[PDB]
Amino acid sequence: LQDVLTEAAKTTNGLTYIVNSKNELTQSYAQLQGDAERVLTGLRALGLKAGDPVFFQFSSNHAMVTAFWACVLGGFVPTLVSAAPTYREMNAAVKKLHHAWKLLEHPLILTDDSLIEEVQGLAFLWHTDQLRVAAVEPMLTLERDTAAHPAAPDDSVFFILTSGSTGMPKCVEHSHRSVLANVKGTVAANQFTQEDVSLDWMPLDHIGGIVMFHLVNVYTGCEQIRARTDDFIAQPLRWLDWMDRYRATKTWAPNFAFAMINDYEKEISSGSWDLSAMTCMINGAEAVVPKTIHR
Repeated sequence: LQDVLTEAAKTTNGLTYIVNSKNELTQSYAQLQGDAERVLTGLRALGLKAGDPVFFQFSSNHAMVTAFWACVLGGFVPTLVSAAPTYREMNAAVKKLHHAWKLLEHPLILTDDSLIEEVQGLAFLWHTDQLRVAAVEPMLTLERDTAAHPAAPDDSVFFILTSGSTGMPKCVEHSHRSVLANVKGTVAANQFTQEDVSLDWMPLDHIGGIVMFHLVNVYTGCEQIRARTDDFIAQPLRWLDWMDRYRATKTWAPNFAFAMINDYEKEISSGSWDLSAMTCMINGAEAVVPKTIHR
């Protein structure tokens, strides 16, 4: 993966983070490798060694992206799981979290400034004192670190769990080659290029968040656009506002997102957008319904 970041930084395309209808945030691939090495100074400080599992709980697309690569450099193994709606009380979610937190040898948890106050509550709820959390945001004010640990092609790259599991959650090991094995075949079947603009709001803890989309954008040097999943579900006609403000060519969303759009038939037929930009719209097969598509 270290080779894909250094190669991506060699273009002036990068990452674009959406805050509202009129706000934006730019992170060039070069800004990323540089910002990633500032976090790596903080990560090594807390006492991380190569190959150590790491636990991710994020809401800000920016901080999570920087942390994912900051761990690729240092040679760490991050764990990709969705954030809990609430940590105040035990529930179905916080239960799966205790299982994972204990299954992965009680690792460190990596959060933003927003969730740290809420996540630290797990110390009292889980009655364990061997839990600790870290804020990514204040680590971008540190020193860099070019000393990147040597990678292997079959070393484990990240952990991703079956959040959509009725039973106890299961953990998945992925290797640098097993991941890149797909991102290369994918770019082939679909014919992707540095030109495409990739709009994505699905969370990163899902397989489509990293492998199928993010990593394919850094591997081919696309311009990237990331928006919060909350902002979309709160009003799905923001999906059109984004594909027009960025003239995007590539986006994806499971079928449940398509149906959500049709319900705004009143708005669609009164106030037009421009969507010729689009050329590649992918969706989850687990819920295929031609009924709503042709509509």
